[PDB]
Amino acid sequence: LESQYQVGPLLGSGGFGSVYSGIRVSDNLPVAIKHVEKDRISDWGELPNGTRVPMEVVLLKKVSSGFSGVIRLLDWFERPDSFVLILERPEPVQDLFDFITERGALQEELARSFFWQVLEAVRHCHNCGVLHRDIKDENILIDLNRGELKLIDFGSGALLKDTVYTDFDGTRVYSPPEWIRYHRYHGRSAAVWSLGILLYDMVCGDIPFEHDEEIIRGQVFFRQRVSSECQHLIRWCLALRPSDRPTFEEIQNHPWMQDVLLPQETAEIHLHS
Ligand SMILES: Cc1cncc(-c2cc3c(cn2)cnn3-c2cccc([C@H]3CNCCC3(F)F)n2)n1
Repeated sequence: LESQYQVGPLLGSGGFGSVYSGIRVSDNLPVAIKHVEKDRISDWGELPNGTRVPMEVVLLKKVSSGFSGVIRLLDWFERPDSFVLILERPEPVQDLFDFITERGALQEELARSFFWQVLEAVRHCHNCGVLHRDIKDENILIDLNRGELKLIDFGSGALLKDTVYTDFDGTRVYSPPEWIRYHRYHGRSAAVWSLGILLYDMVCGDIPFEHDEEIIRGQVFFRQRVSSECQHLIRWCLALRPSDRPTFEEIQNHPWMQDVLLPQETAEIHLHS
């Protein structure tokens, strides 16, 4: 590992572990190098050859093919007390949290492009049998040259199933009222809730709910000027009853979602500066 990759600066660390910038030696390919302590892994999976491995590795492999809406796993290594994941790294890049912090509330044309791409990426995960469980601005990277968005951090994820989940380790302020109240949720409708939070954050520059009681009440106040169509879509995603939330098809067919820009157009108009 140490002879295959040159490690650069720490990009970030937290509950997910530590993530470093790196370069693949043979290639000069930019990579990210993620370390997770074994004692901090609660979800374990099995490789097709029967090897004990973090579920995150299983989810990443299921998701890591041609589609570039998800940051792909390139390699992985086991150490005595940790696992090391080698992930693709776009350059230049900025996560959506930082982007919104710097720019404030996004213009709706830009939010539409970004949200659409996140939907396509989440649909890809679900099609591969993977539930992300921590969709949020911090877990989305923007390839600033290509205008392409990429999902990161499958450390909180799960195999997608059609029955109830009773565990959750994603971000609480993005979690749905059914989780808060009953400690149970279904995968897709919980994902749509978090998408509603994400969309609100894009067009308002902050999340709509801070405390559990706000989530449970589910009343959405807009603190910035937001179009009626966008407001409608957000309020639909944030329906209290999960079965009242839109399907992915319904979100993408929503009037607010029509005429999305291509990623390169998005970059040329909004990112190149
Ligand atoms: C938080 C987290 C957890 N698990 C994996 C990754 C992760 C980050 C990545 C890449 C792959 N995985 C590739 N690039 N990259 C990256 C590059 C620049 C900045 C960031 C930020 C992502 N949000 C958290 C802070 C950060 F790491 F600087 N990530 N991040």
